[PDB]
Amino acid sequence: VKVKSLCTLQIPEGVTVDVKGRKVTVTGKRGTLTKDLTHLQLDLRVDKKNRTFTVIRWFGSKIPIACLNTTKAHVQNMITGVTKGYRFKVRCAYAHFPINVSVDGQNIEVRNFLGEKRVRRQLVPNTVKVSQTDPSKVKDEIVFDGNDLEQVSREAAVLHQMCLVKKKDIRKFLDGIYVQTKTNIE
Amino acid sequence: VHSYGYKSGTRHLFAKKFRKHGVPSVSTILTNIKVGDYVDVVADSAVREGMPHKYYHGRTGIVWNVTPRGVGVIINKPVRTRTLRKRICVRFEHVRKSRCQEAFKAKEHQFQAYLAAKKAGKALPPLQKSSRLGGIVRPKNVEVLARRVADYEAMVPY
Amino acid sequence: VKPHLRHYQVVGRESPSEKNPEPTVYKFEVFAPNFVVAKSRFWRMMRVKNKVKATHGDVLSCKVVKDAKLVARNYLVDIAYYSQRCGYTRMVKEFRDVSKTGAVSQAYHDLASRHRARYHNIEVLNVKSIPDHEVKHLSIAQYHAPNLSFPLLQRRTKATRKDRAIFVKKNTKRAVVA
RNA sequence: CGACGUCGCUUUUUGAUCCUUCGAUGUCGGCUCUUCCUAACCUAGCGCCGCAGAAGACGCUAAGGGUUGGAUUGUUCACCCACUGACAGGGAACGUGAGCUGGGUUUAGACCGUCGUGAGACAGGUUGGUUUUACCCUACUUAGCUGGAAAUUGCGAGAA
RNA sequence: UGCAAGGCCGGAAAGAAAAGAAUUAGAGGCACCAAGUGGGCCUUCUUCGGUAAGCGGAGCAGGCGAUGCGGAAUGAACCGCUUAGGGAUAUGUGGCGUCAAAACUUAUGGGCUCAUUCUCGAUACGUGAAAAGGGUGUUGGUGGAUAGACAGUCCGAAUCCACCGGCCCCGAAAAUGGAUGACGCUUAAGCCCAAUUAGUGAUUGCCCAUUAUUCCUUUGGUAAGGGCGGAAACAAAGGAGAAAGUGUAGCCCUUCCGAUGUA
RNA sequence: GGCCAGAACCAGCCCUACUGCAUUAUCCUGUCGGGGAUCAAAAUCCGGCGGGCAACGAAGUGCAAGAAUGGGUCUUGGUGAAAUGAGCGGAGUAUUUGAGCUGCGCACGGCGGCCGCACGCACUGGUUUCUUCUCCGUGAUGCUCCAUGUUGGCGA
Ligand SMILES: [K+]
Ligand SMILES: [K+]
Ligand SMILES: [K+]
Ligand SMILES: [K+]
Ligand SMILES: [Mg+2]
Ligand SMILES: [Mg+2]
Ligand SMILES: [Mg+2]
Ligand SMILES: [Mg+2]
Ligand SMILES: [Mg+2]
Ligand SMILES: [Mg+2]
Ligand SMILES: [Mg+2]
Ligand SMILES: [Mg+2]
Ligand SMILES: [Mg+2]
Ligand SMILES: [Mg+2]
Ligand SMILES: [Mg+2]
Ligand SMILES: [Mg+2]
Ligand SMILES: [Mg+2]
Ligand SMILES: [Mg+2]
Ligand SMILES: [Mg+2]
Ligand SMILES: [Mg+2]
Ligand SMILES: [Mg+2]
Ligand SMILES: [Mg+2]
Ligand SMILES: [Mg+2]
Ligand SMILES: [Mg+2]
Ligand SMILES: [Mg+2]
Ligand SMILES: [Mg+2]
Ligand SMILES: [Mg+2]
Ligand SMILES: [Mg+2]
Ligand SMILES: [Mg+2]
Ligand SMILES: [Mg+2]
Ligand SMILES: [Mg+2]
Ligand SMILES: [Mg+2]
Ligand SMILES: [Mg+2]
Ligand SMILES: [Mg+2]
Repeated sequence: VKVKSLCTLQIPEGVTVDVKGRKVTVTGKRGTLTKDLTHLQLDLRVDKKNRTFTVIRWFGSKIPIACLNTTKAHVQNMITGVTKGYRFKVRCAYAHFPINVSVDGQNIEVRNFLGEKRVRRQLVPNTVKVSQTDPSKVKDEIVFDGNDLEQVSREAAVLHQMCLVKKKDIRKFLDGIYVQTKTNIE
Repeated sequence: VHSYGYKSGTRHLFAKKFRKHGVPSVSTILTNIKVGDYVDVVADSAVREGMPHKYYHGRTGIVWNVTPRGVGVIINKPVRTRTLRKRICVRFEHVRKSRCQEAFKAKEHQFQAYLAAKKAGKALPPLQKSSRLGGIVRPKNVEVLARRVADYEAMVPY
Repeated sequence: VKPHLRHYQVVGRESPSEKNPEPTVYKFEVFAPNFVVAKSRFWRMMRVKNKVKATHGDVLSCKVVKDAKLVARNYLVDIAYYSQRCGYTRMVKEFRDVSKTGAVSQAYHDLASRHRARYHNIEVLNVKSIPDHEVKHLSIAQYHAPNLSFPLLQRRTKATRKDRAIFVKKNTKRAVVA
């Protein structure tokens, strides 16, 4: 086993990172985020004066060490989402039947997917803001905005998986809703 | 064996050794066998007359009878819970003088010679000393006993 | 805990005979739980290298080579073991320990755990204390850091055997059954 | 999809054996009824294809549910006709005879062919040929009476 | 006068030396009269026929049969030990999380392992369940290499290839609900090594036998011995016995050894 | 009291505490050189040379023989109806075990007659500097068995 494995993260000036019992709270200009990491058993340390975040594993084999960079990646995603946000833009791709998408508040209704009469409905959680781009700018573009990368990507994924083609060749029939661009709000 | 004839299962027992074939030599003819002598009963494969049964091959017994061409030998044979003194009749070619009492006879002669020397006042031969005793060991060359990598590299063929 | 193997030096030879009046004297170092096992390993080695049986040999001395003063050291143990599937497998392993006997006992435990090798299928070819800069594995070299520090996390601390209790108050040291 | 090879698995075949039963464990098939298995026929979800669609091939999780009407044959099997989403494969003393039935096998009557001098024989064909008993104990189905926390006592004292 | 054979008379006899130079719970022989039995089975190792078999057939030797007791949860045969009626103390095999006695879950011992519907493993005999093949799960080893290297778009430290192990996983489908014996166990209560209160100051942790040692009692010997010529004295208001004996409540005492068992 | 308990002591037996003798060298320790790492160092490591006892409870190394002159016996009998006693009596301040030191010859080791002898054997050698119990003692005129304390409780 290795005595000491260490990962360090730098923190931007605006961000505030606090750890207490493997629970990380990240505060930026556009909100706050929380992460429950009590399943990890790592030594999380924040240096406020030097604005560094450190995660340490003591006496670890390969499996515990693999969690260090996972923790650093989660905290970095929280910092980025609390200072810039996440914006996932999905596109409706169809051959013949135009996929009709309605965004009334937090509810997404998908109609006419491959000409079907069934209505696919998604209730986006309140931490993710879903909008629909004007068709004159980009046709069939739905945008997800949020501070949490995991929540935004999960919403885009559940929208993608509501429109899977069943009982047809998948190489053909490329109809679906696919995330195209993953960028930041600011 | 599948049959129980007189010479069953003697293919290797009653065969001559490699490059040692031939009839018994003149030294066998000229050997004097007495009644009471210890003899070895070893069948000569090339004679085939007066041949012992396979059981008595390699047995040592005492001569009880001498005939013009045969020897009477008493052999111990275990049968069930007792040993029988079997009297077998073989030709002299299948008999050898037994050295089974050679060491005892030498011991007796050495004891008689020792007594004669002790009577004559001659100095007896020095008594041999035990090799099991202790003592100082002065090693002329001392080597290290160890296992080397080369031993493993050698014990692997090809 | 003190090592379960001792460092023995067995000195022996073939018994002098008329054919071999002054036999060669061999010095053999072995790690064994007692001196009877040490003599057994010595006579096995004499049999397999010099064709000298114990029935025709002498053991001049079977002494324990004392350990040095306990100092944190890097020990290089060149060791081999036999398995039916692989034959003889030789390996060179580095250990942190305070003595040669401790290092070899640790090597035997390591072979028993990581390769299921038992004592009589194992031959220690050599054990040497090496400097820090000759250590190649990072699992040992990490103990050469001058500022080597670590906390004691996930401790399982049991009370003194007399003080141990079956039932104790939840946020208190008062024993209810003890 | 796999030739030459090679490693398994399963007792839904048949053999091999002879452990149990010969003061007897009723010994074909069907009928009826329940349940179990999964090596999945249909039904639920899917992956993959020489996957355009339709129809399909292969594979995974899954045995919850379903898996038929008939002609011939004692049949198990077989075959054909017809419906169906489908007409999957098996076990339970080769489930099940004090549950039935008795067409077959396998007594005594009789006929034929072949065999035998003959009496008779033939795992060859044919026809006719007693299917006994529960009121006991359990199990199961319902149907009643009735004490009991020290599971009958201690007074032995614990409240979701 | 040599040889062979029966004797007779003498001699010498470590009574068998020294060189590792035997040991013995070593009375050797000889009969007579009879019983059961003459179906055998299992096992280590060797072995033949058979694809194999809890199949058939042999060799050496141990068992069961005829035999319990203590262990392997359970089993004629495996392990230990084999047995008069009882204590005490120690063990054997096997164990010490509970069932269940023992680590009230021992150590101030080291490593390894995560196993989702027959549910990872803990199954000596017992094959009384698993293989060929495979795994970028993890932990070891053996060779080779490349070192501002590999990757990434340059830029700061180790990276790559082949092969072989340990444990785990896939391979791995059957019929009543079910079996490491059950529950559970994962800072193991699993696996492989070690130990006995722990680098402190020496070499016996603990529990369990119809075994060992020891004590008491019984019984029988191929039993071994002592005493038995009443020593002397002694009323009531120290006592009694003392048999020359196979066997009895055994003359009496002491002392050793053995005690299971179908036909 | 031929019942139930407690304690005391005696003999036997069963457990425990109390430890000496050998050994250590691949060891201990200074110094010089190398090498290592540092921020500089020391260390880990390798050689030479000089001294040695790692001696605190030195070692977890080989053998131990240390007179319980502390527990248990509801695991045995007893209360002196024979006490055999290093233990109970009597009498003496001694006996002689070992450990130190040491004489002669031999033995052993080295060099090949000397030089060494760790202290081996014979003189059952010397010295008592430390350590120690040393002698005597009771037949059965008992063939055998059984019959003998203390303190309470319960029994009038
Ligand atoms: K029958
Ligand atoms: K189903
Ligand atoms: K039937
Ligand atoms: K130096
Ligand atoms: Mg299609
Ligand atoms: Mg032959
Ligand atoms: Mg021959
Ligand atoms: Mg009947
Ligand atoms: Mg019946
Ligand atoms: Mg399936
Ligand atoms: Mg199908
Ligand atoms: Mg389907
Ligand atoms: Mg029908
Ligand atoms: Mg069947
Ligand atoms: Mg049936
Ligand atoms: Mg029935
Ligand atoms: Mg009936
Ligand atoms: Mg009929
Ligand atoms: Mg005719
Ligand atoms: Mg008929
Ligand atoms: Mg008829
Ligand atoms: Mg002799
Ligand atoms: Mg018979
Ligand atoms: Mg058999
Ligand atoms: Mg019998
Ligand atoms: Mg068992
Ligand atoms: Mg037995
Ligand atoms: Mg207990
Ligand atoms: Mg078992
Ligand atoms: Mg096995
Ligand atoms: Mg494999
Ligand atoms: Mg279980
Ligand atoms: Mg068990
Ligand atoms: Mg006195």
